[PDB]
Amino acid sequence: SLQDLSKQTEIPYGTVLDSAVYEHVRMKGLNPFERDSMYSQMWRMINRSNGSENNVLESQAGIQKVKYGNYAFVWDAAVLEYVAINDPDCSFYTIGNTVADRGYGIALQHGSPYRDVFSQRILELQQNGDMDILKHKWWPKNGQCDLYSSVDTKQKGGALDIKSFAGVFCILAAGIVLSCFIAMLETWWNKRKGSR
Amino acid sequence: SLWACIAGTVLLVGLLVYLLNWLNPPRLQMGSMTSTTLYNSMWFVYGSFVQQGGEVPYTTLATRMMMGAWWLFALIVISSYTANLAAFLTITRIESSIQSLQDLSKQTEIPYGTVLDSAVYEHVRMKGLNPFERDSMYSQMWRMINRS
Amino acid sequence: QQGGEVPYTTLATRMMMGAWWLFALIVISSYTANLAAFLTITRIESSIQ
Amino acid sequence: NGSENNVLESQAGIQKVKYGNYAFVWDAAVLEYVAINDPDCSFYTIGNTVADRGYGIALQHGSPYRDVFSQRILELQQNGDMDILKHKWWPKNGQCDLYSSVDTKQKGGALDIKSFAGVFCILAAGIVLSCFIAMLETWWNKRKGSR
Amino acid sequence: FSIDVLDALSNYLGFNYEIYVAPDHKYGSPQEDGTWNGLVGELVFKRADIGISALTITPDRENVVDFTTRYMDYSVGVLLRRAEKTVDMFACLAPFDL
Repeated sequence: SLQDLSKQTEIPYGTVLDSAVYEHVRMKGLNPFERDSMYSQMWRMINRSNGSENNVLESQAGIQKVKYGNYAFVWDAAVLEYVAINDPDCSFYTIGNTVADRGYGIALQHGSPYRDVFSQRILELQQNGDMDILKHKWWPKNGQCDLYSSVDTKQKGGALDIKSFAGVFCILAAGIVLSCFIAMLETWWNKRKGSR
Repeated sequence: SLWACIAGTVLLVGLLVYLLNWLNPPRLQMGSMTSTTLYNSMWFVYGSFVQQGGEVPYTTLATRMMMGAWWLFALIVISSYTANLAAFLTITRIESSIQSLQDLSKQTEIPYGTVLDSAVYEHVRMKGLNPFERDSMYSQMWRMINRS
Repeated sequence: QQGGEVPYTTLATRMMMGAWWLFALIVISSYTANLAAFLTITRIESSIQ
Repeated sequence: NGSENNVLESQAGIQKVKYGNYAFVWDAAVLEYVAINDPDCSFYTIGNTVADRGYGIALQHGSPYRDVFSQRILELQQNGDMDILKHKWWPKNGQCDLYSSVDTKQKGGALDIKSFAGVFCILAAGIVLSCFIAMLETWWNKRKGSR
Repeated sequence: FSIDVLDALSNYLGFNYEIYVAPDHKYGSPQEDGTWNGLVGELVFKRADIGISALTITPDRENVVDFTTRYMDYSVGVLLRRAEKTVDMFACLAPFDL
């Protein structure tokens, strides 16, 4: 999730400088009247050496450093899902968080008259359900792989299973096969020796 | 299943060794203290398995090759058993403490639930079922709470 | 394990000895694995700072 | 006076790092291309994030043509064509990992002829001693030739 | 997705448009002199008429440009590399190199 990550120290993490995420974490971290105690921990990792040590200039360098390096990238989950789903190796996984209030918008020039005209049609598209058809268009539940490939642990119990060391029985089978062959060779020779 | 299959293999391999010895009888005295009956055959195979039956009298190349493979098998099995029991007992101790809903929703050995027709039940219904909560947590609680 | 040949043929005894050997093997393996566990539980501590 | 550690040339850096006990401090954008295209995958790299600096074309002082370039560069960036040129030389495709200070694959735990090698010493020593003793006892019996 | 939504508006209201990428490639922040770099900067100097992307609403941005109703909700997340821990026929033989 996120609550543990603030506590481990074997994998460093960071984010894009002067994003909104960086200012959000700087806001939560310093605030002594925060009720949580995760946010004020994370800042002590990100800010190492005035933040110059664990931050990337732009998102793609983040994703690269995650794929090759030893690093964890903090960014909009609604983006990272598409990357996780569309990696041809399916070699990433990703975890979200529940947040509300804030959301994506369209910025108009200050005082520009169109503000209500766009809001009208946005409300219409919400009523039609088109706004959900588009999300099903761009965030389908399957692609090159499945995000639920990132999890399953309900089928583990520590006990070994018949298939789980099947390679061993191959040794006994090879023993049987070679012993049969050697017995055939002995029979073939004895059929000519005519004697023990 | 496996702990039975292993024992069942012994009941086969002894008779296989008996048949192989019958197809290739020795030049030595049959039925001697170098015994050749099925009972003895299997007893020997078994003794060798548990590493302490002692000697083996047979001298054909085929039976020696079979015995070599059986000895190897034995070694592997025992070693594995030990190595695994170690792991089990080790992880046994360190087992966190559990203090999160994520724990309760990952395990299933302890069933969990609440009073029906209640704000908590409606809350978990409304949140879990909803197929747009980034489908990561939740729904796992509802899956158990809505059983039967 | 360092015992030699068990000398006697009676089925009444043999399929008791065939249990005694199992008991032996089990207890030995158990002890070994337990010691291993014991030591692996140590060597890992650090904590309280 | 800096004469003890520095070098005159980037090649003199790279080669000295490749073969000496040495480290080299240079532009990350060059070290990317040096690192990724090494067929040995022998290097790795680390970086420090410094904000708001860049590369630039330079001209004779006061030369009037400065502004024509500085406008044209914006048209090249805006449209969407200065990105293809960078994705051509830098498509960020480091097949082998050169960001780790360690290796992300050497963790199998399986023992190998190197790490196990010491155990073979005892067998060799025993073979040597046993042959030596056998030959000495053969010479000892040569004195009488009889049994 | 935002091109889809903008076309679902254009076809309804007849907008013609052309699109160009902000040169600085950053959404932007206030600077020390109070001017805005990045995509918000283009809207402050009136170089472009509308901005459209993953541009999260925040009070310090909303103070200088006007936002529509929000069309999708925000959320922070993390990307991490997959681990190993697998089982195979060779696991019987793994203690020694092949």
